[PDB]
Formats: sequence, structure tokens, C-alpha cells
Amino acid sequence: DTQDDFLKWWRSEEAQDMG
Amino acid sequence: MQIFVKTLTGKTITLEVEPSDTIENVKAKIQDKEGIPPDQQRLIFAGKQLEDGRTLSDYNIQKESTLHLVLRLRGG
Repeated sequence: DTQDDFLKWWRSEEAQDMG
Repeated sequence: MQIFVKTLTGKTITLEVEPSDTIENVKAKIQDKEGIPPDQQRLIFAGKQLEDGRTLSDYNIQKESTLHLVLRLRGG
């Protein structure tokens, strides 16, 4: 049940602006 | 075979795609249905990176399957 676990990291990882 | 492509933001759309049809054919329809280039959005399923040259049955993609999508920010 870690399908969204690793995906959650990609969410913010893609949403970059200032860092 | 009508699956549901869910994006990171939370967008699950019903998109029909044959099992034999490669990912390109899917991103293809998804591209003409949403407007996202095949090389602009990355899809994932079962912890596997859906390559442009890969089938669905390989990732055990059934009907109404939740396919993870990754819209690549920054366009042109």
C-alpha cells in the first residue's frame, strides 16, 4: 500500500518555486 | 477497457486503452483528450515507470485502473 507513499514525494518535487 | 488516469493534483479521467496498446497510444488519447504531450506527462503504476514503448498488461493494468500521472511543469 505504498503506491501513494512514493507518489506524494513526486507531488512537491514537481511543485518547485523557491526551494 | 476504460481505465482512470489519476494525476498528482488529483485528476482521475476515464480513458479507454487496449492492453496491447503501448503507453504512447494512451498518452496519445490522453493528449488529445486533455492536451498533454506524450513526452510531457509521466505515468506510473504498481511502482513501475510506464515507458513510451511499454504495454499495459505488463503492469497488470485492468479496467478502471488508477494510473498515476505526472504533469511536467514549465512548458513553452
